[PDB]
Amino acid sequence: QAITRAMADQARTIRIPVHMVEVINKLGRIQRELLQDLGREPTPEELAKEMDITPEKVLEIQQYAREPISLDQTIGDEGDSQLGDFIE
DNA sequence: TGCATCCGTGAGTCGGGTAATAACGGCCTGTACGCGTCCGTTTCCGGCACCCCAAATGAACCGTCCCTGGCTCCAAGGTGAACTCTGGGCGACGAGTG
Repeated sequence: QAITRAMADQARTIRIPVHMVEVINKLGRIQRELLQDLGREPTPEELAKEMDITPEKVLEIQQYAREPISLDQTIGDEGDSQLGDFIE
């Protein structure tokens, strides 16, 4: 319990409440299970049916689950400049 | 007292973005939102106290901008001649014509 709560609290750069972290992980787990079962990636409608929640909420959770990227990571093929040099 | 062992220095210029795992009830509340009722506001129909206001309704009105009277006082129209081309008619004479 302590490890999972701390993971949900401090895992991501943008804090996500545990109530949303739990559903994010559940959606991902059963999505991978459905992909394994079917042989093809489950569709958003199928994922919504499995969640017993609306596809709009499924898509909102999916876009919420995204994580930020480093502004200082090398963007070129070699090491020449960072992503922070390409943002206005 | 060297000696290897890091240890840290430095080494040129104008295609983009890629991912895990067991986690799951159950209860509290905090702020935003929704429901029902109630009341000051303001917004619009109507009336005289009258405030009158006015183009529209009666004059003159008289100077001026229209008529009539007639009187002229002059230049256009009508009247001659003769005359100087303008022209018609006429006579003379010949050399190609018969």
